Amino acid sequence: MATALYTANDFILISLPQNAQPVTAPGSKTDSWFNETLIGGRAFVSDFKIPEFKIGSLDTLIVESEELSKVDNQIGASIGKIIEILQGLNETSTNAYRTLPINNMPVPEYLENFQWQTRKFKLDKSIKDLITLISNESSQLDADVRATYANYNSAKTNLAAAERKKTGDLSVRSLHDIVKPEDFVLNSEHLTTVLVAVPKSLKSDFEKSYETLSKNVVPASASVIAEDAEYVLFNVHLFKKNVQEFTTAAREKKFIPREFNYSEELIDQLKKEHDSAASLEQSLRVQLVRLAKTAYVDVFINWFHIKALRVYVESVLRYGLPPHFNIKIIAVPPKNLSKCKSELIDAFGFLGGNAFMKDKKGKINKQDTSLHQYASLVDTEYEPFVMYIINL
Amino acid sequence: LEQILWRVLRGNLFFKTVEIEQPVYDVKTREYKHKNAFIVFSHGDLIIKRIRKIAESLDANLYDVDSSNEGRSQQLAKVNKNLSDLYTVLKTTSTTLES
Repeated sequence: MATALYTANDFILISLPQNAQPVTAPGSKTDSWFNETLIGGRAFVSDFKIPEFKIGSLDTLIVESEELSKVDNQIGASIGKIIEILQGLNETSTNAYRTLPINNMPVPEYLENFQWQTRKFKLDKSIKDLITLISNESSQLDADVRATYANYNSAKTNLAAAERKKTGDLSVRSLHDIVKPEDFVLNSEHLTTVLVAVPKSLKSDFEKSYETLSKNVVPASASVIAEDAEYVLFNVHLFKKNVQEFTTAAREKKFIPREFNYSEELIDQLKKEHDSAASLEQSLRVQLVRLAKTAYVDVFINWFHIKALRVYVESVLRYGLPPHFNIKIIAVPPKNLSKCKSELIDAFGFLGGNAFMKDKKGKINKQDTSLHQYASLVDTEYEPFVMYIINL
Repeated sequence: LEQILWRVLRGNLFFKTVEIEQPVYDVKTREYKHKNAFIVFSHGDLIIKRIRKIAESLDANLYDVDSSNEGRSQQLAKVNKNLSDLYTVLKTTSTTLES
């Protein structure tokens, strides 16, 4: 069946041997008598292209099947994680580039487009050969995706760290662009000027108890030129040995511990690093989007070829001697599985067996008892044919 | 398992089991039960290891007769003598203890 939810469709594969028939009316064979059987006369039913793959033992069959299934589902989860992080990238508010012409080519055919879509797909290899081939290829490509996403994670964490200092109320920001340098007087190398701030209520109220300080508290020149959010900053004098005493005497009436001792290179470095992080994330997103989508599309093909190989295994088991048959594909609009499978699947199972008939059927595994596993890899009770969840 | 083998193992072994004539007491909680005696051939090998690691769960009393079914003779005798022997310890011990 399928797994996604978009303006797209759903897809299945199935094992159908030569001796099998599409039993709904007598006097016919496989390929014919099944053209619009699936309701609507709308679908399009085709086969899958795959030759034999040289095998030595059935005991081999089972082991490659199991290990494959493992890696198959692992990379299914991996591709789920991908689409997740792609949405995190949010190239569009909604999902983007999915269901769009796959590899620039209209989506519908681009899976039944499989005319042996070959990248290194050549029969020369053996079973273990392509097994490890695809396993390791998936491994490295997903690790690259992981490196991409981790790079973005670190970049986003640091960008948020920086943005907090540029977001919020006063006394939480920094001082790199809200004030100008040429106010702290360094004409004298005795006075020390702290640009401490006070709330609005008492802005001028510090214009009375402000002159008991030491020599040359330059008067009639301190005031506020900026208002961070609501409160007020100003100018204060104090001698080099008049710093901590003033700080405590001022904090005695609840002013936040916030002093920015200035140096032009501080604001210079702050602006530089803000710009650096901004451009970092900009380039990061704008390139990683295309890189990730490209890896995604190139992977899809092998990501589905592995399950094609699985069903080939299923076949060579279930009906053996001719390793291939009409292992049929299905293409039909979605939201219709309920009344688009039962009759034909049950009939094909009926043909596939001649000693057992019951009502409950499926695949699930529940660790309740020996019963209720339903596979040829794990235990099963009643499960004649083979299909799977197929969707981009 | 009769049906599990039918598909996980393809049903690739000619399944043959029979009812037990007058079964006896089980052992774990030591009561009665019934069972059946499946007979399974093969010419694939590791399938046998699969059989072992699947059937151990319930009971794996490993058994197989001599397909050249004349070893049957010593098969019978070697433990027929043993049971003949063991038939005694019970009475001897019971008698001495009770007396």
